[PDB]
Amino acid sequence: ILLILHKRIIPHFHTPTKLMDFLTDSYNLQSSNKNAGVVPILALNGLFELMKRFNLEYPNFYMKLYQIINPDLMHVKYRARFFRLMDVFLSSTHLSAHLVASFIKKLARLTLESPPSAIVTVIPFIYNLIRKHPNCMI
Amino acid sequence: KDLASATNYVEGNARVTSGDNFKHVTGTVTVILSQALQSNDHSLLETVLNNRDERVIRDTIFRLKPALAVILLERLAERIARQTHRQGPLNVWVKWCLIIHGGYLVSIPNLMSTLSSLHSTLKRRSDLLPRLLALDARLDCTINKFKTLEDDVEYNEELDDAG
Amino acid sequence: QVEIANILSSHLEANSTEILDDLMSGSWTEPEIKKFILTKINTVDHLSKIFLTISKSITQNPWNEENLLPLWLKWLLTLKSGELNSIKDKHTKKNCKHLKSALRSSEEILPVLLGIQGRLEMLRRQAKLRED
Amino acid sequence: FITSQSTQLFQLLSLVLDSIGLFSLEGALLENLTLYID
Amino acid sequence: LDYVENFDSPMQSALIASSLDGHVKVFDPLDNFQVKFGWKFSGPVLSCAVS
Repeated sequence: ILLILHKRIIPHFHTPTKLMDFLTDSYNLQSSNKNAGVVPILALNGLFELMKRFNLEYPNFYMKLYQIINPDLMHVKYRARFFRLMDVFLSSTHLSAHLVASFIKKLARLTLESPPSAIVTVIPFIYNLIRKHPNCMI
Repeated sequence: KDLASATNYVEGNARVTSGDNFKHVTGTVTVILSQALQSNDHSLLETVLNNRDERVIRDTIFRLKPALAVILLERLAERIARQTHRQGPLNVWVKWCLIIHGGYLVSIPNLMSTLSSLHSTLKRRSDLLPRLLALDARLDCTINKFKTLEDDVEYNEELDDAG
Repeated sequence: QVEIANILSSHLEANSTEILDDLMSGSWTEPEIKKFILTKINTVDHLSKIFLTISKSITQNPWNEENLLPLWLKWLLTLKSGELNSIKDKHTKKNCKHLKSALRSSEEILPVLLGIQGRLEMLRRQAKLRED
Repeated sequence: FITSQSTQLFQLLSLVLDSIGLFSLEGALLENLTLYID
Repeated sequence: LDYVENFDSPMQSALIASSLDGHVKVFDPLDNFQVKFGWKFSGPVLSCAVS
């Protein structure tokens, strides 16, 4: 459901705003079942569509986002979907150097224990970030 | 003006007011509901208020943060006051708020000043009730009483003469 | 039904005190009450007697649980209002005023009561939520 | 006793219920009183 | 955020603050900067100004 929610479900609903509590609960899901640990990754896409379409908000969005980044992210098959959304979020013009710096350093730390497929993703991803925010050449 | 003439009554630009005017004395939309109340977005909240499903009403207010409930009560009074025809649906919202967050509402220093609009609003509907029952009874009896209570044959002389 | 209707008809002619009991018979149904008043109450005197009897009982106990007599009164007036006010008996008018006085109080009873009916509703529902 | 002018008494009953408070009220009794008022 | 003072309104001074949630709201300094008015827009507000 979450995989197809953003594309094949939201555009066809009459009042898609009803889905947020489902999505926010999805985005905030924490469970002892490891297979459920990927839920925030999938729920993120649908949540962003709602936020974009009606100017809707999720509290402490980046702080929650910093938490979701973990080694499991580098190995899930949904890694490509996540980073695509990361490009949009981290293209924001009101991002501090420290906020960007943390995403940089954590991702580089994760690349040490990452598949080359993930590494191939991160190395250009990081070049875009460092290029966007010149102060981070330190 | 003739001095014998009496001056006429004119209200002009005077402000009318009432004695009750105590101003100077899944499927849930909770997060949207909390969102609009905080930000005073009339457009956003009106969409939330458009739900007519009772189960949604309960679940949404069930999870709503109790402090935000109070401001919701105030705002429903205003929206009722402007549009009375929406009285029916909006009492339901005021009802489910009251029972769930009733414990919180007890632990509030003052209620009448912050909920004066509801009390005035709710009072007006009550003042109607005695009269409408009288109307219904009169309206009852009448319906009660009243519920209980060429060419084919034409012969044309002209056509006959013709044939 | 037919037997009670005939019995009530006979007692009305006989000026029996048992008229109340006949009206209090549980066999009466609302369609039958319409048929009796429309078909059998053809004389002003019989209409007066029933109205006097029923009004006196309701005046004595306006809060009686049994809805039969109120049903009789409500249908008596709707179908025979023109004949009822045609009655010029002073006692009939006096009985009317007494019935108004008791019922008038009952109307004053209701608005406070309806609040109390509500005021208990959340206490029950709130208790249910706590149980859950 | 009430379960077993009256508006002033009923008004008095309404006054009791608030003084009791929502906590002190006990479910078994409240069901009966809910029936009586209805 | 923008501020104007000594203008002909019944209020002596006004404080207008963009939200980035589509809302710009008026606050009155004399009453502890309390919410007195606001407007809604299609999208996030980045700049607000008054004469």
